[PDB]
Amino acid sequence: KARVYPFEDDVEVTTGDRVAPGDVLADGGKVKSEIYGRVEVDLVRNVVRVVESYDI
Amino acid sequence: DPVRQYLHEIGQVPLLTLEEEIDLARKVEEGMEAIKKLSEATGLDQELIREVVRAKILGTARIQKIPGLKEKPDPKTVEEVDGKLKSLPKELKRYLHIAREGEAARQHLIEANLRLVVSIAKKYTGRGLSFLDLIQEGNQGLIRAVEKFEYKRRFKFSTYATWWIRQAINRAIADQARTIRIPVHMVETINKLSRTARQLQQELGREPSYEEIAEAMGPGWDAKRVEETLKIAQEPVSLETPIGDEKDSFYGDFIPDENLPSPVEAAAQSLLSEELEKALSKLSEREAMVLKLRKGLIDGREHTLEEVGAYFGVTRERIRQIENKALRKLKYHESRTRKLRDFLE
DNA sequence: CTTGACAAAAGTGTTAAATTGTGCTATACTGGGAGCTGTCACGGATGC
Repeated sequence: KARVYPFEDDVEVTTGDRVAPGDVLADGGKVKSEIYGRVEVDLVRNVVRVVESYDI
Repeated sequence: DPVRQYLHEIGQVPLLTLEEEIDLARKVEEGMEAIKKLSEATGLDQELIREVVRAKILGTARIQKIPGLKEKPDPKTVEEVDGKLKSLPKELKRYLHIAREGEAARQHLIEANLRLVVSIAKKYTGRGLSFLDLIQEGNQGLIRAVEKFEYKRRFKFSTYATWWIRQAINRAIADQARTIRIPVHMVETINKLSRTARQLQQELGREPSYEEIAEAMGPGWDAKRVEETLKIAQEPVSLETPIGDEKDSFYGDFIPDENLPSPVEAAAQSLLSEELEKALSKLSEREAMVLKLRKGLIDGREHTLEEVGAYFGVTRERIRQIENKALRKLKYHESRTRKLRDFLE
């Protein structure tokens, strides 16, 4: 259960990082994830996904 | 129950297929070499950004928070590094993420073949570590074999891993074993000897004499060598060993304390001290005081002829003959009075 | 009590021989293991 947010250039975040609605994952401050979760960065497929996970 | 605990804790994850195996090793080595190329980037060392990978992966500050009061500075040697490569172009960043996923791969790998370790060490019970203890040390063996293995070798990781398991296990028991610490090579030769002893005990149809077994060993091995290391073999016997036919009869309280003085000894020492103290005044006022040095009385430390000579302004030879005449004058008083005739041991 | 001479006890410097600590081994080894009894009384937590 997750929501994909494929980027274009570089990245702001890394594999394993907590985010909330209104955050910029990647894309030089373009793409914006709205939900709580641990972001995971997949290089090849070029995507940073937000799984629904509360940091607890 | 902590035993069956880990027993169900290991089976919580599948082991692996050949595919998954090779893939694991793949992203592992690619990750590590990515760390290499990263070491060429900002000028960081080889092992630096590696443990830093653990800093941002294995968790939050919890990793370096309490590795003793000293391990390595977190806010100083780590923090800036975490932010130093964040400023870097696409290449160094992709290498970064490669490092992350790679190390994670190392972990998963480790857990599977940890199931394997569990079996292996499960066969070694009775070494002085009941189950888990043993197993745990054994486990870390695999860990060292994890980073030293190459997928290129086309070998099932179980092999390499296994040998390293028996490595960690045998080194651990060599370094723990009996309550008395023993050097590794020593333990080696020990179990070596007992090996031989076993074998020819079964072959000869009886226990060997020291010389024939020691000969069965080889050159320079004699009865005295085996008897020696055999004396070292046996460990300290527990004080809690119950003796007799009852529960209440113990061992530990049956040991005499000679390390401390005894009332008879206290008064004996005090006696020699006092009786000699009054026997002091019957000597020449100079030669008595001098005698207190040469025999190490005054400060407890014996002063040489040169020092006592440097005391009374007399040559050391003077002090020497002083000692002769003093000890002999005292000898007259002794051979006469017969007071201190005791203390003859 | 004294000066020089000298033997031995003792001090120190440098090495050879021993002792000890370390790393690694590649076919493939991938979820233990051992059992034990013939009370009894009460206090407390806990499952009915």
